Amino acid sequence: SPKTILGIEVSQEPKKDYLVGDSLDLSEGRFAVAYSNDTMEEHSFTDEGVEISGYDAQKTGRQTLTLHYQGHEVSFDVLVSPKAALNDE
Repeated sequence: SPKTILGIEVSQEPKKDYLVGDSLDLSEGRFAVAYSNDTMEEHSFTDEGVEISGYDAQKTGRQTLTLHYQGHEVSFDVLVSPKAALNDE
């Protein structure tokens, strides 16, 4: 049988931190969806169900963000910083 969802739960935390030449990379912005087959799935900045408005990818630095999904809206802030050393791959 097909696997679809029904109920949605907001589980995104404030962060939105991007490094120079790194572009977007939201990880705290994840949502938890409950399926009808008794299963839950979590993903950050993966699903295309949430649209962000106000964030300028062509210019970051203390920019406002507003995510809208279905009928809910959440506000957040983004801060861009210079890439650091020692990074795991």
